[PDB]
Amino acid sequence: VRKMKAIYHTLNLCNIDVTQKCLIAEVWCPVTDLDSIQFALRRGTEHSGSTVPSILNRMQTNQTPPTYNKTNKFTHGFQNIVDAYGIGTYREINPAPYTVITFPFLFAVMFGDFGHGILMTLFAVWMVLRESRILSQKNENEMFSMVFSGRYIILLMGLFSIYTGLIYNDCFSKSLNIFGSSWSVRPMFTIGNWTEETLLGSSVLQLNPAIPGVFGGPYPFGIDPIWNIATNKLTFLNSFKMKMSVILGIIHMLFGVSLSLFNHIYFKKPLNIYFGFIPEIIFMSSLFGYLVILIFYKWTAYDAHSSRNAPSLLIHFINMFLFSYPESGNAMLYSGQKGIQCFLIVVAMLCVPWMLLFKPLILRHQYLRKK
Amino acid sequence: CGPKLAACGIVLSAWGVIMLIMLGIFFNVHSAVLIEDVPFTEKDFENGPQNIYNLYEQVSYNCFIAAGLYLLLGGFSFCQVRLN
Amino acid sequence: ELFRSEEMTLAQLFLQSEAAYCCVSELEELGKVQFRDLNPDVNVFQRKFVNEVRRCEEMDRKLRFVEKEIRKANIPIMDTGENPEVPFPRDMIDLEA
Amino acid sequence: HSFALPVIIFTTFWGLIGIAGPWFVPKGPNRGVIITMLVATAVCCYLFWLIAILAQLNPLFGPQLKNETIWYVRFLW
Amino acid sequence: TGLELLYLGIFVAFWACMIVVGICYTIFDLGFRFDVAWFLTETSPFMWSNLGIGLAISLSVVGAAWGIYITGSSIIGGGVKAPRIKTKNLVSIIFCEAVAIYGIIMAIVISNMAEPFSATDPKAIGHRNYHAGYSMFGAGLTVGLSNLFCGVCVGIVGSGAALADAQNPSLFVKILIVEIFGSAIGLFGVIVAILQTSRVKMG
Amino acid sequence: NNPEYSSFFGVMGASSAMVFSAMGAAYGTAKSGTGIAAMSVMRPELIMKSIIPVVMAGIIAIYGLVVAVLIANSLTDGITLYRSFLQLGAGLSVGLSGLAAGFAIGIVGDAGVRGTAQQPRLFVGMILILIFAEVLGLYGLIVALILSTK
Amino acid sequence: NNPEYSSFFGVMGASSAMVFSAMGAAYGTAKSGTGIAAMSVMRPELIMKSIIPVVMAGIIAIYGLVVAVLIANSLTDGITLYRSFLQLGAGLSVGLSGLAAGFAIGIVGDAGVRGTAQQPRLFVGMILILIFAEVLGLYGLIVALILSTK
Amino acid sequence: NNPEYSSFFGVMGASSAMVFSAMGAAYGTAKSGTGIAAMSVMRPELIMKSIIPVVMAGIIAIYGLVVAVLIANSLTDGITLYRSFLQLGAGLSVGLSGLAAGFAIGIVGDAGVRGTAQQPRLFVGMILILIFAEVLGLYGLIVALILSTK
Repeated sequence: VRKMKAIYHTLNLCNIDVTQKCLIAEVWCPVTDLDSIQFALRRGTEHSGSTVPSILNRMQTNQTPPTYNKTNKFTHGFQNIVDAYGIGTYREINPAPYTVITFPFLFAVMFGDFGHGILMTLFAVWMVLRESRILSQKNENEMFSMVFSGRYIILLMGLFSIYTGLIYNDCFSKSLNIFGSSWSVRPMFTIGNWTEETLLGSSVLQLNPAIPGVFGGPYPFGIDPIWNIATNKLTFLNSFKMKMSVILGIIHMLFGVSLSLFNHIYFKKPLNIYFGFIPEIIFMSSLFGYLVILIFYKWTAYDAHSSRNAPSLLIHFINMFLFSYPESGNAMLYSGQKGIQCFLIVVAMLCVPWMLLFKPLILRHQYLRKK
Repeated sequence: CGPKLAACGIVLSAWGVIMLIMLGIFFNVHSAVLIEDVPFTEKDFENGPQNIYNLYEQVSYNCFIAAGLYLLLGGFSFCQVRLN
Repeated sequence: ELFRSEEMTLAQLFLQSEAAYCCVSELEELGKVQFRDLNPDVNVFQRKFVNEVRRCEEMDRKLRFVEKEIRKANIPIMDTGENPEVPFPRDMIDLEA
Repeated sequence: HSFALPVIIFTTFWGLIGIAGPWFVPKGPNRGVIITMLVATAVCCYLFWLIAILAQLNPLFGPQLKNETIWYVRFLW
Repeated sequence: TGLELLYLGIFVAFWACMIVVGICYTIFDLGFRFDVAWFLTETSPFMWSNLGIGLAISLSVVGAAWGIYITGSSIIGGGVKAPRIKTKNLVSIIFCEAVAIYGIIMAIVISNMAEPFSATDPKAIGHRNYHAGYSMFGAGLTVGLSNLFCGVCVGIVGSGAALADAQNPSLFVKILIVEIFGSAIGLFGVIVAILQTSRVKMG
Repeated sequence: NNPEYSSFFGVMGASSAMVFSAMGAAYGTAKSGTGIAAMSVMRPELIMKSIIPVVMAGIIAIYGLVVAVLIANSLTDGITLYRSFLQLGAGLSVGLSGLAAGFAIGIVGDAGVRGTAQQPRLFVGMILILIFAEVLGLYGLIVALILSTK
Repeated sequence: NNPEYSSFFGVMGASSAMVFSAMGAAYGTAKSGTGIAAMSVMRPELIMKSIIPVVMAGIIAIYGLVVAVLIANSLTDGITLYRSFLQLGAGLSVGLSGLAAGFAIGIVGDAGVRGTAQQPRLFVGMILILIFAEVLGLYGLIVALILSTK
Repeated sequence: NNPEYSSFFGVMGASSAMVFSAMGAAYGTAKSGTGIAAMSVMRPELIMKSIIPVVMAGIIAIYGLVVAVLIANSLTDGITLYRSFLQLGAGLSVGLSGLAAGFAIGIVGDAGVRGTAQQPRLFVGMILILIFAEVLGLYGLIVALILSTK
């Protein structure tokens, strides 16, 4: 009955004009499966007293077709969360395959706890292991339906959250004792110099300035365990997570404009590359490159024995963007930096008229010529 | 009981044991990060580390005992989940 | 390739009426095609197969009725196996009977 | 000794994953997805760890410690 | 509307000044002004006492006034269609009068504990005298405001009983329990006010 | 020497530049965002054109950001009280002007969106009305830039 | 040397950063949570999708937390008063801007959700308008980072 | 060394932790408990499920109590004026964040429960939105724990 109802309802979408003997019908198929439907048509005739194979013609005077993507267990949820904001244009670059990694990655970068990474992993593992059982069960518990329908995406992000949580060296503000340390034992402070501070410590708080000889040397693992127990830890941890998140953001935006080029190539659009992508990537890159470059330069050019009177990163970036450095206060980092600051901003400002107006103008001339 | 309580006891058993044994290890290796969890006193700074090391053993035992209650909860719940 | 939206194909076809039911069913068994709506005027009495669908609508109500009686009686519905569609020949009338 | 060796280890590990991984992927509809998975994982995970170690190099200040911890760091390490 | 926007207008303008003044006397280094120690010494103990006494009566009477008119205006209204109302429901008024009685009991006590000093310097006035002044204030303020609330409550629930009794004669006897719990509030406002007064002496 | 409280009027400058501009951009966004949502049912196609008041409300918060940043860049413990009053004046000048521009963008946006759905011709007008609101944030900025650099 | 009251303004920095941000996020969650509840009645499908404003309003609490923690962990007895005024400026610059953003998210979330009940195409427009609301917390964070580290 | 008046601010912290969280939890219980009563007439089954807003309103008063006890145990007859301000900060930062959370729990609870009575599918969304409300108390508690222990 249900199949039959559906069959006749689909037949009701067909047309029969007053003279018409056969049924005229039209379909969208995957180009790869044009043969598969023609086989199904021939078989449909062969399951009948008919001899007519009901073969198609490929259409050319076409409106934009509906958009399809094939999916499976490890990919379906990722396509769904992409589709949920909007359905890609026909032939358009698909966010979903890049999203299969990057959504879990961004999640784990935010959700940076090693133990929660384990618990998330265990939760999703128990859904995947019980999958063949669970597929037979009730769906009326909508929470259970959702988390089970997310099981693959949830597992991936849980696993990456172990990875990020491990590099942050934190579950529940507890370290893992797997790493060594760059932290210095009390005997290293007792070297005549600073030995008094090891006695003051019996009564008052003290700060290690990370000075040479006293410091346990540059660190080769992820986050040093010591910052879990340290009272000032949030300053250090913030400098990392702030600067890191900024860098990752620039990178992801630079990937998105790079995807724009490849999408405009597949659609064969010279105007969108020339007036869009080129001035846009130059605008973005000139602004963003200096920031990331200077973040890396601070991490190499300054250290404990140069820490007092070291310049602010953020201040130099702002004074670049606003031309507003008063020749004074914080020290300049490298030779000719003022020239670079001026140049990169001016180069980005020169991109704007191409994006804003020159495309509309050449389009107006093209439409006036195409007559 | 019912299956809901047994499923809770299974998950709690697993996570409770996994975490509490890791703590029992981290206490037995006398790791420096763990100090804030130890119930030390002003007298525990007298003589040397022997007093604090005894507390690391006592606190490690608290976690092994608690993990034992989660193992007992496990065995009970793995029966109840089948019985209900 | 899945890095972008798949290449589709719009097609037009000359479906022989005696094959039509069978072809539609096979295409729905395949589940790899979308039909266009070629009847903007479609409605309960404008649809070309009023009776055929209306029979299905009523047979579904008859199924629901006998099923409700069976479920009230708690007689076990067997729910065994999986099945093809009815023939295109008029055997739906014997089923309706 | 230098931090550059640990860097080159992680760089090489992800570089193999992002190149040789793809060059061992089978043939089938999932191929482009799996290649993208391998590549995008290597790229972002390399960068995430790389930025974390680069920020850990050349510490400008050390830990502040509680009175009790300043005693226990005589013995517990 | 109008007077609520005037009370709010004054209230916001006042606190907008007080935020600014409190910031100013902090940041300009003027914590040698804003001398609350000066305010609490040079303001005479007799002022704190007599505001306390005056509020101990008057706020109790304000609470008993709302007590009376909230129950009373319902007694009258029900009484038209149910004449039985006009006797039994009067007990709710008696408890509103009792809230005023609690005022006057407490305020006569506090009044009949005040006496003149014969001195005018905070050192010579001394802690006993200040503590009498502030205690008689807080006690008189506590009975006054506690009776203010208690009397409004017993009013409200006395209209409670009256409008219910107007529709069913039996209800009043059971509803009367809430008036007792209402009335206890004014009595708590006496017990504590006695304790707040109980140790003072001026001289 | 300069009084140690002198920085207070500077940081209140930076705060007022930000806060009152965000209040203006919030009101301009809240009213216009109500207008868009209530319009969407009758003219779903107008959502993407109708964001313009919302964008202009967002711009007012950027004016406050710019001045709050310029003020912040100019602060120091030793700041002469004169410069800190300039920074307060700049802060209030952009901040409350952006509040005013944001109030206008809110009212114009809500009326402008709901009108446009019944009659598309209004659009050409309401963008110019919205320009004559948003320019108040620009004047507040211009004064604040002058003041914060005297 | 440094004035005894100085850390009071730094504390009000940390407190304001959390308090006014929690008021902003509370308003955002209250108004949008009301809109979700009213919309759900004839829309079982949209209930999960509609949480967008509610969770986004939560961000303002976190920007408030970020500044509040960043200030709070930077306090000391010796604080130079100038650093305390920077910390007040920061704590208001986020805190009240988060109040502004929370207002916008509350009003927009309510209206956007109801409009999406009437017309499912609005879901994209709602996200976009909520971004122009939410960024007011973010600009308040930026200024408060700059001030709290000047 | 330290002013005798110094403990006054730290006492207002301990007080305000409890006072403003009690107000928050009271309003959260009052508003949502009005909704539960109104609902229960139509849906007697949903009473036990609908308590959760009230439970979270109770939890906001617990965050108040936590800081109020933590401060009241920390106070002493000669407390350094710095720590007294840090305690005032902790008290307000949990207390008024608790108030904000209580407002959100109140509004969301009432709307959520009535909406659930008309649509049982709302219950899932209501719990999630209530956690996004109740966590504002917890963010206030975080900052208050930091300030009171700094």
